[PDB]
Amino acid sequence: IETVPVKLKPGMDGPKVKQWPLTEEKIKALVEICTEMEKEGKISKIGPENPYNTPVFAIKKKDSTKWRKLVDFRELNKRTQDFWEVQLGIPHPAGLKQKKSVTVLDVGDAYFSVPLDKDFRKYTAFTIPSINNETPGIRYQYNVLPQGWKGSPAIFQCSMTKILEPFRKQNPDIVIYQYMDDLYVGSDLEIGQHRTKIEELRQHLLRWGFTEPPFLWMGYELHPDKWTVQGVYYDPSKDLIAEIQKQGQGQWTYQIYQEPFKNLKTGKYARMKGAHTNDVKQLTEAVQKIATESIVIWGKTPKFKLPIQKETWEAWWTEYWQATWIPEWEFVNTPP
Amino acid sequence: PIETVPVKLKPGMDGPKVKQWPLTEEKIKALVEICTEMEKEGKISKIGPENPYNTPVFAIKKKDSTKWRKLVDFRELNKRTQDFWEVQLGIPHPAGLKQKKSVTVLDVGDAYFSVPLDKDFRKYTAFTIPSINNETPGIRYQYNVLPQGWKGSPAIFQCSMTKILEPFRKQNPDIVIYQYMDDLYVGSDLEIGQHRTKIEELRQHLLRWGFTTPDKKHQKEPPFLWMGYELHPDKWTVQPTVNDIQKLVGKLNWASQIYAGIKLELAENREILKEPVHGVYYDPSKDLIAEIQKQGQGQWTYQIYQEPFKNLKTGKYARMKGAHTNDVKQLTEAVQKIATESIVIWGKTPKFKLPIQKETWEAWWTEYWQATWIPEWEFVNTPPLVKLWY
Ligand SMILES: N#CCCc1ccc2c(S(=O)(=O)n3nc(Nc4ccc(C#N)c(Cl)c4)nc3N)cccc2c1
Repeated sequence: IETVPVKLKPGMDGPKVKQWPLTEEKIKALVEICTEMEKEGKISKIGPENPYNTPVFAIKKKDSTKWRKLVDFRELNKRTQDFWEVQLGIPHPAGLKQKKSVTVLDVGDAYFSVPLDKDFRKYTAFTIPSINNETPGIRYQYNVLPQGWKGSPAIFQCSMTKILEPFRKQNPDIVIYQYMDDLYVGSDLEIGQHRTKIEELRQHLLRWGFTEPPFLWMGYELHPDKWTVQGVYYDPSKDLIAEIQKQGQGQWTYQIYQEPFKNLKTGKYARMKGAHTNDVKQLTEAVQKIATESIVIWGKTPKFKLPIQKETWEAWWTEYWQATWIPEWEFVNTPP
Repeated sequence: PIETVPVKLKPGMDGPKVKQWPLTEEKIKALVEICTEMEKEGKISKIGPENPYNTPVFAIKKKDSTKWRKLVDFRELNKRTQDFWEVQLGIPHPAGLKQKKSVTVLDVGDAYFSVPLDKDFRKYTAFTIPSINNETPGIRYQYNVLPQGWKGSPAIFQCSMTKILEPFRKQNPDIVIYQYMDDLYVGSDLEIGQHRTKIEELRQHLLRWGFTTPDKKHQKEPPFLWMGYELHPDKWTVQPTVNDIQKLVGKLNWASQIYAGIKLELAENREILKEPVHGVYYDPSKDLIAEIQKQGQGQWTYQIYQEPFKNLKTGKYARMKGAHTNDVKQLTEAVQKIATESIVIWGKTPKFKLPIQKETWEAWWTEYWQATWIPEWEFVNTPPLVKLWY
C-alpha cells in the first residue's frame, strides 16, 4: 500500500546518540535478532553517509528462549514531528482505574507489518557495538514501522480500529487502550471470564493476521482496585515527575506528582525473594511497576528521579529491564 | 568494483569556484606528469568548460626526493560536503583481549586510491593547473576515486574495508584482522602452513575486490610497538617550571600498567624500572579473577589475572577529591570501575577476591541510602583489614 508522509519538527536535525558498550552474550543475541530481521526484510544495512545514531540493547522477558531487541528512540521521539496532536489518535479512556482487572498484550508484529515513509528511514538507524573497540559496530535502519516509536500507533490507528470494532461492540464495558506496543484490555468481571475473553481476543488477532508467537501470547495481570485510592487535578500539558527513594530492608518509596509538595500518588514496594540482593534489580522492578501504573492511570510514561550513581545505573539497568519502552530518567546525588 | 556510496552536499550550498593563482614552471611540469600518470591509471578524468567549479592545487617538495607531491587545499570543500559518520572510539586496550599464536602483516598503501567515488559528487572535485605564463588556458581535472585530504575519505574507506572483509571473517571466525596505519595485521592460532594458505587466500580475495597488497613479505619486526605498547605473540609490555611536573606525572602513569609497583619517590621508580616484567594474554575458557590491595591514603592497586602469578593487567585507583570519603565507598567505586573496564575490554565482568568481611557489606547496604551493584566475591586473608571500623 502507499506509504504515509511523515516529517520532523522544523529547525531540528536527526538524532545522534553515543552507543554504550554491551557484554558478549547481549551482543550475540542482538546479532541473531538483527540477522533474522534482515532475512525477513524489515531491517536494512546502511553506509557511512548516514550520521544519525541510536542506542540498541537486548533485554530478556520472563521465559525467553532468546533475548529481545530494544531501541532507545527517546531522542527521536523528542525530535520528531508534532504528529500526535493533529493526529492525536484516540484519547485515553478514563475507565482504566475503576475496573478490577486489566491485562496487557503485545501487538508489535502488526506494527512490523506496515511500511514506513522512505524519506524518514534515515533517522531510525542504530549501531550494534563490538568488544575491545576491535572494529566499528554494525549499522542498521528500519524498513517498516519501528517499535518503541510513538509514530507507529498513530499510523496504525485505522487498522487497529478496523479489527477492534467487533469486540468493543460485543459489550461496551470492556475497554481497550493502546500505548506503543502495549494493548490494555480492561474488565470488571471474574478471573475466568476475563481470561477466556482475553484468549478470544488473542486468537481474534491471530485469525486477522495471515502471517502463534510465545512472546506475543504472554501477558500479565494487574489489579488497580487493590491499590490505595486516597490526585485533585491533572494538567495534560505539564510533564510529571516521579521520585524514587530507598527504605531499609529492600523497601522503596515512590512519589508521583507534577508540582512539588503536592503528592499526586504515593506508594511503597518490596519483594524479599532472595534474588533481590542486587539493588538494581529491585529498583528496575519498582520503576517498571510505577511507570505501568501511571500508564494505566494517565496517558504517558513519566519522568523519573533515580537514587543511584550514574555509571552504576547506566551499566546495570539493561539486563533487568523487561518493558517494551524506555522512560526518561534523571539522577540525584544529594541525600534527603 | 565495490558499489559507490551516494553522497551530496549541505542543502542550500554550491560547489567550490574559488579562484586560483599561477604557480612555478617546474612545479607545473611535475603536476602535469602526475596528472597524466593518474589519467593512465584512471584516478583522474578530464572535464570541459561546462563545469565552473575550481579548487586550488600546489606542490610540496618531498623530503630528500626529486619528485614533488601534489596537495590540493580542500579546506573550502570540507565545509561543502555533508556530515559523515564519525565514531568517538577510545584506543583499544593494550592487547589484553585474547591471544593468537602466529601473526603476519601486509601493506595496504595503495588501497586509499582504489575506492571509486560517487558519480554525482565527481564534478565537484575540479582543479585547474594553469600553463606557464598563461598564454593559453590550463588543464582542468576531476577525481574519479577517493581524493587524499578530502573530509569523507577516511569514513568511506573504513566502511569499504569492513564490507570487503565481512565474508572473510564469516568463513573464518578464528582469525582476527586489524588495520593499523597502512599495515593490515592478521592473527591466527592455526599452524604455520594453514596460516600461510589462509593469508594467500586473503590476498587473492583482496585482489579480486581490487585492493592492492604486495607479494613481497613485509620487513616489520615481531615487536610491533603499537601505540607505545611493545607487542609480542606471547606477552606485552609498556614503553621503556610549569610543564616539567605534568610530563613526569604522565610518564609515571603509563609505566604503572605492567611494571607493577609504581607509586623521594624517584629512587623506587628507578628500582622498579630496572626489573623487567611481562603480561600474558586473556584466555576465554578460564574465568577472570580480580584482586584488590589497599595501598593506603585513598589509593588502591588492582590486579586482574586468570591463574595466580600470571597477571593479565595491573592498575591503580585514586579517591575523588572531596571533604570526606569512606573506605568501603572507595572500595565499591574501585570494584565497579574495574567491572566496567573489564566489560569494555573483555566483555564479561570478573569475579573478585577482596580482603573484606562478608557482614561488612551487608551492614553497609542496610545503612546506605543509594543503590550499589555488588557481585559475588570470595574473601582472602590479607594483612590489610579495611574493616571500616564504625
Ligand atoms: N600494530 C599493531 C598491533 C596489531 C593489532 C591487532 C589487534 C588488535 C585487536 S584484535 O581484536 O584483533 N586482538 N588482539 C589480540 N591480541 C594479540 C595477540 C598477539 C599478537 C601478536 N603478535 C597481537 Cl598483535 C595481538 N587478540 C585479539 N582478538 C584489537 C585491538 C587492537 C589491536 C592492534
